[PDB]
Amino acid sequence: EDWSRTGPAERVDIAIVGLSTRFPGEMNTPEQTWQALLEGRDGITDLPDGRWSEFLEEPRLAARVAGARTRGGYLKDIKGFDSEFFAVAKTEADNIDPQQRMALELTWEALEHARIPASSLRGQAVGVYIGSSTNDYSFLAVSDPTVAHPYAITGTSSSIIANRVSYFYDFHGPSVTIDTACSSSLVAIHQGVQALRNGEADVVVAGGVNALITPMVTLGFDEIGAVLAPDGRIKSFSADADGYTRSEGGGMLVLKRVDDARRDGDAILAVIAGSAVNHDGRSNGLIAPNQDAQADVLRRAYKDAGIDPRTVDYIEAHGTGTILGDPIEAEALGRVVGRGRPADRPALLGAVKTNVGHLESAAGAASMAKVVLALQHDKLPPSINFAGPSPYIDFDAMRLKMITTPTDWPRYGGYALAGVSSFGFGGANAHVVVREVLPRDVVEKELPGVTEEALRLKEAALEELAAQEVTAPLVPLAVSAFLTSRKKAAAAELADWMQSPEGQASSLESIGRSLSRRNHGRSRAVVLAHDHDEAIKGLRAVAAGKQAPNVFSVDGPVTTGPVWVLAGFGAQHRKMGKSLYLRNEVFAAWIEKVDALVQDELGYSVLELILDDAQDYGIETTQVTIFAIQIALGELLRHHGAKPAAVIGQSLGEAASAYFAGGLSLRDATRAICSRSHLMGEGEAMLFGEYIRLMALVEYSADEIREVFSDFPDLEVCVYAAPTQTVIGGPPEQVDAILARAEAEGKFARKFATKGASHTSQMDPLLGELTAELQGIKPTSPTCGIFSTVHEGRYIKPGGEPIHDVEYWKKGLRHSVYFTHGIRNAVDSGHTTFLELAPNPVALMQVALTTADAGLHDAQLIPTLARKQDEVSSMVSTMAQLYVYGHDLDIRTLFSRASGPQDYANIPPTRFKRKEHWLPAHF
Amino acid sequence: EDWSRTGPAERVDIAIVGLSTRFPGEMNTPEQTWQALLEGRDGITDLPDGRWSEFLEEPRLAARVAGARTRGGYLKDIKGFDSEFFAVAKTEADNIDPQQRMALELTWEALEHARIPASSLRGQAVGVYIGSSTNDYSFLAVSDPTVAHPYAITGTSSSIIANRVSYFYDFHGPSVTIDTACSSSLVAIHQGVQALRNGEADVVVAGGVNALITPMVTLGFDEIGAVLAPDGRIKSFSADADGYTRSEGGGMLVLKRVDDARRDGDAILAVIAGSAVNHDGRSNGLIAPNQDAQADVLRRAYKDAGIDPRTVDYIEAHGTGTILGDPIEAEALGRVVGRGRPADRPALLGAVKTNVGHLESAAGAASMAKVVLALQHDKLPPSINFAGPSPYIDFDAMRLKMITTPTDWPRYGGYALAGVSSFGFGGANAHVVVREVLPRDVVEELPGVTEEALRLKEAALEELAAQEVTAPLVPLAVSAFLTSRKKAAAAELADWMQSPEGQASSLESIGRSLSRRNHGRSRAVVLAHDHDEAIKGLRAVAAGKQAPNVFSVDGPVTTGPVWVLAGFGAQHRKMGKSLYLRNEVFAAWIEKVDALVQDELGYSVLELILDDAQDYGIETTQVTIFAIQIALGELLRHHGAKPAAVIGQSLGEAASAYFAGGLSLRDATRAICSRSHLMGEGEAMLFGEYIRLMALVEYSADEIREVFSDFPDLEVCVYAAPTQTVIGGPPEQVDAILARAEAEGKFARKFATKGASHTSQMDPLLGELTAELQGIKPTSPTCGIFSTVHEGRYIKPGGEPIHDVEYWKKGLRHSVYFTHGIRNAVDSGHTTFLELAPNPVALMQVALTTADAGLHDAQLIPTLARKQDEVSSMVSTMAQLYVYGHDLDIRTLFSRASGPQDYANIPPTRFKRKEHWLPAHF
Repeated sequence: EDWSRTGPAERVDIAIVGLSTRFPGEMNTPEQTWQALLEGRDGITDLPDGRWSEFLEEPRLAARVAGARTRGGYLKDIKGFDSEFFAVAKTEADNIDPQQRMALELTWEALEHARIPASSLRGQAVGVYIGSSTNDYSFLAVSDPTVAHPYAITGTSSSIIANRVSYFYDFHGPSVTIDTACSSSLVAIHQGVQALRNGEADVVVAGGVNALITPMVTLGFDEIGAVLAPDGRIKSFSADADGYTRSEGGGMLVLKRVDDARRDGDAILAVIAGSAVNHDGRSNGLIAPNQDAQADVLRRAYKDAGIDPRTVDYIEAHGTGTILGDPIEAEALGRVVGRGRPADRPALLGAVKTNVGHLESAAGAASMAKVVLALQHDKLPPSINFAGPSPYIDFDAMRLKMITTPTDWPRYGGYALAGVSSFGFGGANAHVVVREVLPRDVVEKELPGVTEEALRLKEAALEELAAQEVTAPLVPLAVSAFLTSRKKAAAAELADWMQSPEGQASSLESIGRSLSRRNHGRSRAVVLAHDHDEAIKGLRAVAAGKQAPNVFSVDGPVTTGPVWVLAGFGAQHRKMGKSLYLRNEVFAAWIEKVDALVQDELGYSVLELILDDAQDYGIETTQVTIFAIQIALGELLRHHGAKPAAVIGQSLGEAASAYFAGGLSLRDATRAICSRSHLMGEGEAMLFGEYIRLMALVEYSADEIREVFSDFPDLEVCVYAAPTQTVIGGPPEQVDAILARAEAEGKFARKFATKGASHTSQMDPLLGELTAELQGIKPTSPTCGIFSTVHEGRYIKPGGEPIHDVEYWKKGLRHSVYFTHGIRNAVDSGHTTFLELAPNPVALMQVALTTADAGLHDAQLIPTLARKQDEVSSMVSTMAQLYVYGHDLDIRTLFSRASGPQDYANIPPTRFKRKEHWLPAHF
Repeated sequence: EDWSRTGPAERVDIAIVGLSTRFPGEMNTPEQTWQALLEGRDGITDLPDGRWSEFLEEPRLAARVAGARTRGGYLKDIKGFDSEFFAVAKTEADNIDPQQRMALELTWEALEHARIPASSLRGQAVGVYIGSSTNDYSFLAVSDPTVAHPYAITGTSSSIIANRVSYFYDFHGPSVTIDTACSSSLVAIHQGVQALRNGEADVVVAGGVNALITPMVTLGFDEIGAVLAPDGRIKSFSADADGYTRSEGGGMLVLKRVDDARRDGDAILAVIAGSAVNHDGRSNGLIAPNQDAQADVLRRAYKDAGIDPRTVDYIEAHGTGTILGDPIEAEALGRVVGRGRPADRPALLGAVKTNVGHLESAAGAASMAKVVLALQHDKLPPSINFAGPSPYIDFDAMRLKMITTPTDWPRYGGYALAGVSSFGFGGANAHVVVREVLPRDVVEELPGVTEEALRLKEAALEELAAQEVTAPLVPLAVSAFLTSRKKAAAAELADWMQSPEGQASSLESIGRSLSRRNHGRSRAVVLAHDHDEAIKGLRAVAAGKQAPNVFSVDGPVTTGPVWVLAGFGAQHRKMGKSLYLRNEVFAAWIEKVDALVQDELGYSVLELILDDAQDYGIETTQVTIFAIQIALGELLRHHGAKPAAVIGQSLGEAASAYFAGGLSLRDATRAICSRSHLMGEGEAMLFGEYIRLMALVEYSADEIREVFSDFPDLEVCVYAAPTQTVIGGPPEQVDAILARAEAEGKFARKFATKGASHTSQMDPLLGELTAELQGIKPTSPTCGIFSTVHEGRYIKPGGEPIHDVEYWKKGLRHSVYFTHGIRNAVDSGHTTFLELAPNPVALMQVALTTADAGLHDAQLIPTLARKQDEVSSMVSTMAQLYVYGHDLDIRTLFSRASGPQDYANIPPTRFKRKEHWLPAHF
């Protein structure tokens, strides 16, 4: 229990990993926005259709709509919401919005652009600092003074804009709304940066929105004087300037600490070095700018960033196109930035306001987007509407050079640098210093190991592998949604895109990666493919509804976790786990660790037998090798994020089971399995003749056995495999007599010709030596609920008490195995998914029979590696199935870490079914 | 310039130095609030006479309003604003959102409660984080969308609530309005704390405000249908809980870094240690409280503070009074705060909502008052409306215990701790932990007096202690932004001082209280010894009648002062000795220059000052007057005075060199002794054929240039006035002009001086003056010099070195141009002259010259006099400097206050308000 104060908040650079735009004419993606900037577009139009259609009544308001300057930037389709995506009823979805629609959708788009799964942030400390300015839908919220509506407080409140975002996405972090007029987005970004720096949140969504709903604000802005341009365009720092115009839109940015963005392997677009914010006092008039105030903002921001303001290559300015504000801004800029510039290194001016207009509270977002895009495409957009340098600004006296044609970056200090300024009409100034990505923030600051023979055989095997065919790897394409119809439609779209030339030119692995870095919704589907044609066929199957040999698609998560069936009675095949050792590294490391342990215990190395294909097997070597492969498989699964919920183990697959439950540790499990195997080795080497036993898989139940031992009292029960079948072992004579009886009673019988007939009577001498060996292990509290087949199948609850002592390993070896009772108890406790970790799946048939008798016929049997199969593909299929059914699996960990934008694909984005959700408001 | 990545932020504790209040019931200072809390008053009332009165016109909404849950903590006087005080016009003032008016007034009240004058914060890094969750005045103001007024965007907006506060008070710091529903205040405070910890502000005014203007929001909040209590009394953590009611009223807090509060001298009311804020996430919807989030805020807050939550005493909580939310808050509290309590330790619980209601965005402002006020009076207030423990929450199970009667402070683990929690209805949660003030956070070669000086000082202190004490003169400083307001404030203060509480208060305490208030444009000062003199002076100020010790002014004097460093024959037997015995800065500087003069010639001037038997020769008088001038000016500059222009005379040039930045100290000492020893040696060796006897005559420059061929060896010594002139020459030609002017009608007052300077007689002496002024460095002056050496022409500030060896060579020979320099000062606006000598002799000449040049309202301030107590004289000069509007820090006139007994509850500032409201046609 530590309570000793947090610690200092170190000043660090803040990476930017995502970005999304809904600008009033620069279009709705950060690739359309870049095209519009690079070409140079104008988003100013007249009132589309009827947008004030509501206030267009009261026929005198109509006159002043056609009397006030009503041009500006508008956004098509303000009314639109996929209410079933965002889980809002029809009666509620119209009382919300429209700024909260834009916020909710822009958060999704920014998270998709950053390529972080939106489902990986639910239940995490993610701050949401959103800046809004006006509440004008609330007017529509109350239009009939004969009724009143609920849902109105949370529907059109201003705080609730930044709360709903935290609600829907389940963000447990500081969620506030900001209001500082025309600078809300920049101060919101500044506060997000501060929150990230003092460790309140790990990822922050920042930005701002703005919507134009009523003409009342425009009418009020009209009656101030000459503040609104008759033309409807904005020419910043030009000879001509007669006012700005008001636009609607919004922007969002996903901020992350630079170390966090390097560790998580994301692509950094640009870093923020520092920022500042202040007020301007007087400022003779509430809406009059100041020079010393803005110079103070610049100085504080650039001292926070730790850079020299005279090495800045570009300055995105406020530039609201005023004959009085612009000279003041230019002089303030030149007093700090253009102070000692040697007349040949001028700072480039340029304002995004000439393309989009004045975006109010979202203005600081829009500029930011530009400065980010120009810092990733390595260009500089030109500023439109510029006629000629203004009389009241002496450009060459300062270091200002208003660009007109797309230039390249003038790196006056080596790396690209920029500054974004924004000044509100209340007097709140903000300035953000945006750098470019740099090399400095992508680079970081005993046991008997393998023997000498192992090296030789490994060297031979690697060349033999490198002297074979060029096999096509198996790639999982993962499609997902929150419903089933959405998943089908998305699969159809992805299949269609995969056939066009862009889809055909894209590598399969890149498409798989881009799919694996998306949202993992409730409904999931996976298509395992080798080339494009197989992928298209499987995606068509998913979209239609049919099944396929290697295509999985379920409707909802399985409620209960898996049960790891640690099997391995008769699972050996001569090439046990050799391919995976060469072609997978975690498997090889865990195998070598187990080899070191086994070498310490017994003397020989499992790795030699595994790699070599000359020596065959035997009960000792078979058991130890199967245990080693089981451990390696379990750790490979748990390296990708798999977690057992219960564990059941049969015979030799018991010790490994212990390690997977927290009932022992790897060394103790190795102890137990090696001692056991050595005991059977020597015992079966000795006991023959008057001591020979046998085994038989007879079709007798637990009760049909209770009336069949009377004739042959000396037989015993080895394993209760299924509630139809059972392994019997006893004297040879009585064994063939029972086979003859089974033949004449309609009962299948088959002899297992294995010397090591354990669990019956041959181990009576051996257990004493066992007592000499295993004494000294330390059982601990089980972190996983074990279905003890040795204790007749009681669901020993996690965390209770150590249950793995020397008697348990003695009794389990001596007495019978209660597999079917344990499985029956498991299916009656909720579990439906069983995962068998064995070289060759043989126990899934027994599990299928037991679960079929127990009532549940639609189970989920998931096998590991098998014979005459590609082991890498088997592992991929097992992990894909785990992903589909809903269990713990990080799909992003399959595909390797990328290098650049060429390792991903331009897969189609998600779609929303937007319906007109508007309120009938008569004024 | 250096740009090297401003260092990190260090997690320090934030002191609260001020506080305001406009809660229901306690509509005033935080001393009525304490009475109402300790009394258990209920501020929840019904609908006032007319509250809405706008939408209560249509006979449809009227019935629904009449059948709604419309009881709550309604405030009186929402429509009253003091327009003239806040400089806004009329048509602008009816628009301004009442939330903005409330914030404007509460900021002033907080700055008064903290005892930090508002005018002292002009144009500095002052952050303004204000929380506000609604603007329903936009409905009324932007109603009638036909002919609506221009001012609705600037006026009734939300980003402007904090921006007007930053504007009016001229705060250059981060100003922002915050919106997180019912947690806004507790969030804003939190953000302010972070600012003070990363260096983006120095004093932060953080708080919240809320107002009920429209019933539509109330009727809507009634919906759902089961969250508004029938009666209205919020019963929190009780068996009965039928909802909550709305309220209005806000609150501010003046936050400072604890180091700043310690260093300045303010009284630390309480200390915030940590704060945290997060969101619920998804639990059961927006308006469904989640418990794991409400435990996480507590854990993060108490790890940010570094405080173990199992030692907190008071858990002032949300207490919304809902039948479901309160148990959830209880489990949240018991999981973190009361987890491991050794079973006595009943984690005393309380809520302020039961006295004032639910204040929405200002809720975190209400609780932060209750916890602070209690922390200032060392006693928990009772919490009303607690019938019995609720069935669903087991109080004794976790650690909980409701408080019902005024209870003393448990002090588990040492000091007093607390915790304020707010949980918004949108999902935002905030928790702030407050400590108690602690013993920490409040605490942490040139010879001097020689042996002979020590002995004489001991004798002088014996003599000083022999005589009894006399009442010290105390300046009472009244100020306002208008003449009428200052008059009214003076009248009210006099009425207060006639009252018994105003009769049992020490005058020093009243002065101290008045010195830490806003110093406006109109100013007035009354210097008094006892209460009746003060009362009569205050009545004179209110009436407008003049008085000896009363000073008053209608507006600031534009140009800066002029330090007339002069004096010829102003010496007497005991100058500069009484204030040396009753002031330590003056004494320190006297000894500082005494070391230098000991270095220069052979001896200490302080010995001459102490001993009263010394016969003041020319050399000794010159150096003593130089030392007195230096100490006087540096004492004046220690209190914040700053000369705008200096002008010397004779031996006044040497000190003007130091006070203009043209020279360092040792340079001025070298100059003054180089002059003095030479004159001292030279004067004795002069006789009948050699003495150039100086005498004053009453002939101006033209009237001496006319009659100058009559008198050959006579010469100008000092141009003193546009009519007078000091002349020097051989005695017979002196007497001849004296006698002729006697008949002509002129005045020939003769000087009995013997070391006659400003003559051709000094030519022999200049040879050693040349060699005794070497090694000094003239330096660029920091302010203008009206040098009398160079004819009197002005010299601009920050130019080139002037006081070189040749400059002093000219100064010791050629005539003094005092009168022309004074007239040149007249030319460029200057009106105030302050004369630094132990006797105001040059003031007469300056007065005559200013009368010549057309100034009849010329402010001429003498510093010291003879046969006048020197400390009283200095207090008078410094009060006059304050009065006229120059740069004097009046708060430094008094001593550091050791407790609340050192201040006086003087009447507060008054706001004369008028009704500003819009038409109600909605």
